Amino acid sequence: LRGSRLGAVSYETDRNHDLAPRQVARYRTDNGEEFDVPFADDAEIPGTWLCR
Amino acid sequence: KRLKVVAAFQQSGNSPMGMVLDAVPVIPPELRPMVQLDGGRFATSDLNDLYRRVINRNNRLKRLIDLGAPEIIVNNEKRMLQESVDALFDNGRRGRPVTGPGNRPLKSLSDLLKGKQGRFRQNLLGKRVDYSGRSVIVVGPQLKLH
Amino acid sequence: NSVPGAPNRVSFAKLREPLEVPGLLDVQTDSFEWLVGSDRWRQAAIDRGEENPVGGLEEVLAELSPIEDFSGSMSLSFSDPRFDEVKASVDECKDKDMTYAAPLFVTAEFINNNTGEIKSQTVFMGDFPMMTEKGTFIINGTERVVVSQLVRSPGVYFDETIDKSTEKTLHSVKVIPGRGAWLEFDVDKRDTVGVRIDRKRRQPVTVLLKALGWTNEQIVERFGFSEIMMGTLEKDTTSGTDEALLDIYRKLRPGEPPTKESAQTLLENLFFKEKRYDLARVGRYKVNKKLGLNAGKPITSSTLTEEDVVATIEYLVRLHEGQTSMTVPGGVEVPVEVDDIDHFGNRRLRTVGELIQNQIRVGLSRMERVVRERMTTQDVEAITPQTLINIRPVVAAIKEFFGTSQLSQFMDQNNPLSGLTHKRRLSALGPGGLSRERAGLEVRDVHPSHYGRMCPIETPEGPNIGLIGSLSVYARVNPFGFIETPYRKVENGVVTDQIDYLTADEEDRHVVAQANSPTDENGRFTEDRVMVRKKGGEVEFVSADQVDYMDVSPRQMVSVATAMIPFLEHDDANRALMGANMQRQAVPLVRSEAPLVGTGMELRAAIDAGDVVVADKTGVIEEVSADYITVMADDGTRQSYRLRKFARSNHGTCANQRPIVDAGQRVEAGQVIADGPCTQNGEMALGKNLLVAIMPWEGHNYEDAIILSNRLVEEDVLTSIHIEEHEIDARDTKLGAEEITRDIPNVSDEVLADLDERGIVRIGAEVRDGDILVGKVTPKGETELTPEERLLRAIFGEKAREVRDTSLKVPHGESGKVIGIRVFSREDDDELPAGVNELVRVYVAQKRKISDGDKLAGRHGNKGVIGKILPVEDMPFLPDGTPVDIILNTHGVPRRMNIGQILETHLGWVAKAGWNIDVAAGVPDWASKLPEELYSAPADSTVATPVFDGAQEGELAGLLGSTLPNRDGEVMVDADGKSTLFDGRSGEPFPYPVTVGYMYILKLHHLVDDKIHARSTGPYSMITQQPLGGKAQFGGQRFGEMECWAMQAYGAAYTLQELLTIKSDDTVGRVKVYEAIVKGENIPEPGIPESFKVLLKELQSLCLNVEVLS
Amino acid sequence: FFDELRIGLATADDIRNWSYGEVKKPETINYRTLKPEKDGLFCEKIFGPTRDWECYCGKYKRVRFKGIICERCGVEVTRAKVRRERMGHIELA
Amino acid sequence: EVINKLGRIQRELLQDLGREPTPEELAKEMDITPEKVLEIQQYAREPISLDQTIGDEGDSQLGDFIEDSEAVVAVDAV
Ligand SMILES: [Zn+2]
Repeated sequence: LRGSRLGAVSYETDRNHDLAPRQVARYRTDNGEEFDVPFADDAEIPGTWLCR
Repeated sequence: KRLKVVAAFQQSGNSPMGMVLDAVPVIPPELRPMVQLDGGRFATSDLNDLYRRVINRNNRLKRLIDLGAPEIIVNNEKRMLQESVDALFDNGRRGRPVTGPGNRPLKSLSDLLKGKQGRFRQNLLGKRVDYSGRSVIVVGPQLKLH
Repeated sequence: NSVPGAPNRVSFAKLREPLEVPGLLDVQTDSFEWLVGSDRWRQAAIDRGEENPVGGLEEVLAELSPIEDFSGSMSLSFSDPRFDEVKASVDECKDKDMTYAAPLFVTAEFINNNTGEIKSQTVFMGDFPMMTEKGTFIINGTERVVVSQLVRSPGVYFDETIDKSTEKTLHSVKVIPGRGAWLEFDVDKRDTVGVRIDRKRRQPVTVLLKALGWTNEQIVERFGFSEIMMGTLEKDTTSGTDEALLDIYRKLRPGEPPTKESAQTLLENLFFKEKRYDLARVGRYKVNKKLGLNAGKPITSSTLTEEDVVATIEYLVRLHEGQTSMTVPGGVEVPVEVDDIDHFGNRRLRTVGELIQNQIRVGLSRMERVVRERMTTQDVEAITPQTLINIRPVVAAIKEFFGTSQLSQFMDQNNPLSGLTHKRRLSALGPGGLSRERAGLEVRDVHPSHYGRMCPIETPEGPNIGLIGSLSVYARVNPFGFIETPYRKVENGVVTDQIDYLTADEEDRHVVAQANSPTDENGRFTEDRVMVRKKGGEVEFVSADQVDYMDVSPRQMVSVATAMIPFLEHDDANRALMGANMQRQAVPLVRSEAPLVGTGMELRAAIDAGDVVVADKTGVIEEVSADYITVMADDGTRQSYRLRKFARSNHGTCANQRPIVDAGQRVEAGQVIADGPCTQNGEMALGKNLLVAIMPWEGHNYEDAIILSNRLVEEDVLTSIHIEEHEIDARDTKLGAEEITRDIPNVSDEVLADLDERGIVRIGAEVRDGDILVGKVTPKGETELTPEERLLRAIFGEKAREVRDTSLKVPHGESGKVIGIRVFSREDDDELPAGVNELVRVYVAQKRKISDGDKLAGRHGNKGVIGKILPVEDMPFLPDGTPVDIILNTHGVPRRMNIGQILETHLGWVAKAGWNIDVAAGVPDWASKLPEELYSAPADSTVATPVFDGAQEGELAGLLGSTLPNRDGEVMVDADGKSTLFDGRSGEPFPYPVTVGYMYILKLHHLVDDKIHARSTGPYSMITQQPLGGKAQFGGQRFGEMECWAMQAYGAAYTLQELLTIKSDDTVGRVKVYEAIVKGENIPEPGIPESFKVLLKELQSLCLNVEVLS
Repeated sequence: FFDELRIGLATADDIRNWSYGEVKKPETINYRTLKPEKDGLFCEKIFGPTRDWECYCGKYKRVRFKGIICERCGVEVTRAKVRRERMGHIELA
Repeated sequence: EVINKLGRIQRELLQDLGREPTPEELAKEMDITPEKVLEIQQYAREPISLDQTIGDEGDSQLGDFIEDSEAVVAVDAV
């Protein structure tokens, strides 16, 4: 038998010396906890976010 | 005998909050894979069903409290939630086990590491290895000892 | 006289056979014909004196009818099943992948009491599989066999136990029905009596006895003689004829409301009414003879009565009392004894017919269950048998039995002997029987009752030893399912010509003499005392006049395979078992030769096997060809026999048949006209007879290894043909349909040079491993090519097609020539699976020669792998120049206790070179017992040595001394069976003479080709991320805990870590190590195996705070 | 480096710290597209993408977006192997 | 609801004709194409569990013999 994980796997080399700029936005929840989310420089940051 | 447990809980670095669960963790999906066999036949694991049982009831209770139903139905919902969590952790430890299609108890989180199979007995202390082979042997008298 | 055209094989037999070997496939055909109520079966049953015999189907239909609606207003009945004709022939079913079956028709009748109008007509019941002429079934094209299952016979069996605390003996009785709830009566740990029903709470017998209507006075009157029964009665305190029923209700089934009527009905609801409890007509018979009840008259009611319970209680009481016999008013006197569980007076075999009957009964029970609702759902005017009868459940059950039951197994088709022994197998396993995990050591032990019924030698050597047996040669099955065996009646001390078939219990009543005992021409015993077996299964000397029966032949106790081992007496049973098992693994060779020294069974074994073709009518051959044979019978009819050529058996062997007749030859009915795979002139030929010298040779035959001459490779002496089947299916996917096309992406134009115009490999082309057999492509979907791949595409003039290559290819290590292709297409109305558009099957045939590592074996349990194949000029050779073919080591014979191979070698040498005993001054002393025809023989003269009536040692020595010379008029082997050999390498003669002769060896199916496998890297399991196992597609070897212990003992810390992390489940480490090896860099150290990460995640998910501290 | 292994007792805070997102629905995958359903089991927003360096909405499909969390569906551009390392939690009423 | 209706019609037709129906018959009865009938049948297909035993023995499990089609073949990756 053979199957699939409903996905795909590749082998492109991972790099960290050249990465996109991140403008992290921090969201505060009603319960008082705060969570940070890194978004690209394109902005369009949503006013509300579903946290962890 | 009671002092044994009391001292175990005394200055042991852990609080007694652990025996009451305010939330339960979910195992990563790839450890409970949903895969499509060759020919379109899907395959899953029982852990998914046992998890859904916990979610569904947990949702229904949230409705019953929202609707302000009398305490009988809310109490029944809480009891079923308790039973569902118990089945998720150790299916069959209390009452009859929950069974899936056919007739077989659903494997729980405790059943995949306690029984004859499971990590502690199986998939540990032995496994298959690459760069290996096997074949029939015959006598060679022209060889040296090495 | 045996077979019309049997070859003349002189026999050393000294005892004349009073009875011939019966048909070896009868155990299947007779049972199946009983099931379907064949006319010849009915005639045979009438010949025995049966009043109105009834078949299995008729019996089940009669027990089902009449179905009623619990109101008495209407009834449904079934009767007279019938079969019209078979849908298709055997070969057509086999090649079209369809079941060999016939339609079943039964006449149904419907009655309405309120009006009297009755409607009767034939109803279709379904396609029922039919037994072929050879005792097999064809299911979905494949050939299956159903084995008989040994089971505890229903009845009452008494047992004795000892309480250890008091060390006191006590007795109990258990009753087991065909269907129902079990019950037992028991004696307590100290002078008390108890009873249990349906495993429920233990209760005294007095309560049950009172609940059945026996008042205190009646109980005292009947059981006043006993001591413990009266003691318990005084100890007992329950009272009342009806109140006892409530007591039983609360003891067995407490809690539920004990209404008086419910308790009154419950006791008879599952014991005394056939609706829920039944002995299946065999338990009834067993109880009738055990207790002597209803002697001489059958009982239509197979269920329990009230008389039998009290009879069993009386039997148990008298057994506990120490009585030797007991009697019941109205019956007959019977002895009082304990019953042993393993005695064939208690075990019975249910054949294929009874298993199919049980499955049909379950299906019909489901059918009537549905009909019960359908009665109420319908109304009087619209209800009719066609609408009222639903055949789906019975058809489904029948389809389930053959395709799922453990008893129904793939036929073993290595050679005719293997298939013949498969059909005669006796299995203790299967549903309703024992289990390998629950099988104790006691049930596997040999028992005296097996003599003449189940062979003690032939049994698997694996964990299934003793659980799987083999039916004896002369054994036959009684209608009740008990194995009978024939014995010669002895009257007034002289053996009679009358033969009686006796069961084990019937045999125990008498003392049986052995056929080997000597008798005069008039049948009177010549000796004063006779060797006999007694009731207890013990051997003794008994007076001549005290014997009642004598064995039919010395072969009575052995099976078909065990009877094919010559000199069986000189081989220990342990090695005889090995020889019998290995005779069933011989592969069919390209050319077959019958054994030079045989036993005489090989003839009847082959003809009954079913792989040979025998003429059905006396006549003259019209024309002969490699494909078909035409016979012109005397009466004016013409017969045509079609021979299957190069057909593939279930185990991948060749099934080629060839004619042995020529045009213008007159043949007789039953004469063999075409040989099967492992036969020569109608005689079973599993191997080859070759020249063997017994000596150690330079250590190349060390530890059971074998040395072969290169001649056996040059002349294809041990060459075989193996045919493999490869299958590929084209079935549509969500992204589009996959199709078989000649053109496929990213392949050279030379790869598809051997593919037909429609993309299938051409017949006759040689194919290696990895070669394309069937080109196929599948839709791929999104491309998302990496930029480097797009650039490379731009460099060349190629573009990415939307299809993946998934063509069929030859597995690794496989090769040969394509000999056949079969194609099924949905476009041509073929019975393809759901979603499958096309199916292609390709057959590849390869000719395998004998090579190093192949396994050879004799008939005496002597086996070994070929370690060296020497050139002809290197082998030791006889003084006349003949080189020996095989060399066997001396050291292996003496300890293994299989000296029969030495006798076989001597007699084979005697047979190859003819012999002539001088009779100048009368017959020599050692030749007094030899028959006349054995006083001379030419070269290559085949001889027969019956298994227990074969050649004696003195005769063999004399024949060795009286062998004919060679062409040069000089003897090569002296009277000791030895000869002076010359060394092929140095040329000097060996200092001492060596034993030389001819031995028969078999080529086993443990060839190297299908066992060697290796793996550097390959597929990985998706769940456990470890290399997957199996022989196919680069499986990996397992490193168990014992190997880990050995590594730890060596102190090899690094090798163990490498084996457990790098090579098994270190996902990153595997690729990194492969990269390092290919590039030629230092191996990186391993990380964390996936197993430990999964363990940590499981622990965390189980609410455990497992953490790692540095 | 490994020195010792400790097995404590897990509280609600520990489970919430391990959790990457709460499971709200019993959904596993779409019956028609077979993609994982959001906010439920197999959710890619919580347990990670099913395809290496891709995104559920497909906007991001290159390694350069490594570490970026899509603002349209909330998936993080990371290798699909991470789906066997990410854990969720269920809040009980 | 569509699946339930298809099942009920299939049971009715099977009971009326006794033998199994055909995709053409279902298409004719339900006023949908046979391919749509096959699609509904596929949508009604329930999955199985990897935890089921396999190999005619109780030790092995079904998931033991499933290849990882997405595994990173080393020779390519290098
Ligand atoms: Zn997105």
